[PDB]
Amino acid sequence: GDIMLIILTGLPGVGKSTFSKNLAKILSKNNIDVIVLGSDLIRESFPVWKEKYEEFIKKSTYRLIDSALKNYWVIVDDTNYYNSMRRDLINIAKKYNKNYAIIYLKASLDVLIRRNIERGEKIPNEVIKKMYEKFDEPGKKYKWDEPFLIIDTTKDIDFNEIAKKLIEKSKEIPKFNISDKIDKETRKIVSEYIKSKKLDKDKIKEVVELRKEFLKKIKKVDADRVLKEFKDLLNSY
Amino acid sequence: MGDIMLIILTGLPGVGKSTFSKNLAKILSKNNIDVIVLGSDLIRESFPVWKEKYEEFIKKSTYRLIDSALKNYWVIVDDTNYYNSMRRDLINIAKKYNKNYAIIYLKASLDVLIRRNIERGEKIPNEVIKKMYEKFDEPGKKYKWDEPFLIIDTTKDIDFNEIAKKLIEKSKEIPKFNNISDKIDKETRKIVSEYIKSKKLDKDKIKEVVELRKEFLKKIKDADRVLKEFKDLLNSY
Repeated sequence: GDIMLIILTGLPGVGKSTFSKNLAKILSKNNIDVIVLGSDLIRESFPVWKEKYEEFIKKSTYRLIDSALKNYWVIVDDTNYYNSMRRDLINIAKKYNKNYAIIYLKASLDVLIRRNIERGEKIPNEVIKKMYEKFDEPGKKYKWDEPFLIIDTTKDIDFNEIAKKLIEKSKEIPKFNISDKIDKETRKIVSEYIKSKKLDKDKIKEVVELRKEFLKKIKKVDADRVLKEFKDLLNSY
Repeated sequence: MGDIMLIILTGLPGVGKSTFSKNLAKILSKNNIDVIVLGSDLIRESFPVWKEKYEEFIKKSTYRLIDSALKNYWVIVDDTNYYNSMRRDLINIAKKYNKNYAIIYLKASLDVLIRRNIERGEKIPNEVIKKMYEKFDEPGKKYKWDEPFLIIDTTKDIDFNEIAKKLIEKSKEIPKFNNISDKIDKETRKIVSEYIKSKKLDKDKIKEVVELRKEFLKKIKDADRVLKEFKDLLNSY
């Protein structure tokens, strides 16, 4: 065949966008029509963040991918923290019978951190640390979730060999959560609050731990009201 | 508490549409309006290279984004919108969901456009900006539906409280409502611009190519056939 979906996954700061641009270039250098899409395209088109935009950001991103994927290779440049997000993207490929490859980028928690620091700490370092401790690496649960490539971003990377490999893969016949949303959105709300209320490092820790305690209770439901309650808690606190 | 409005920008490259979009988005979201800025560049620049063949995909996708967004948010459309056919299409999306719209024409003198272009690296040859300035028809020239809500001289200061105020008044009121020639006029310019650049053409060579273009549009008055032949023409020339 000749159209393929490339799904990136890995923590913020790990180098997913830089990778996407290098990959896209080498692919295009080989006459491959490819587009890089990720949720930030849509999310950052708003002047502000608000929890309620997320639904339309999610859906718009999938709409773009779905639609792009009939004509072009697509590199998805998102965190894709949860295996259910990776499932969603895979089902897009399934729908049109396109091949896919999950490419897992990784780095030491120390590298991610300084990257964040270099980025202006728009995401709080403590959130990233929290994110890292809690990241289940892809395919530790589902066959279909297994990375085609694991790539160490603090080691040299061979985009030719990657291209060459993806292109062979493309010509093969493809073979084929509410709690995720509360986890994802409460993290985001926390981040927003922290930078908006320009919290100090002691309030930062307290708030991250507030979330922790609060999630413990919620496991032991309706996503939407759970998130509203969470904002109230943050306020009350 | 209020209603939804389509905001259509128009005006030559370098006029400031993009910086205006953010200031406007910023001030409307301070009045608690939900607003998103959408431009064709969001999709176009998601490709690693430009190809004329992507343009139908870029256009459609931008329309689908705008269309979906107008069901929940104000939209500011950040594009050139050089052709009144284009502003019509945008308007039909507002017509589709019965929303108000407001066309906002940003203007400036040639010399300023040229400086802004030079100031951004001349990613578009000055000669194309110049030709675009001579040939631009400013809106409302022919239809009532096409007249600017605001004309904005980006060379003087902008009172954004004043603009938001009238747009909010406008949103509350009750609403009242050849493509192939433009597509050919459009793509041959984009092509002409890609050639100068990629082949580092010199000054007089650039002048030649421009006159070449208008001589070609003379004669030809099927879009993809004509675009391929224009392409053959450039190369042989």
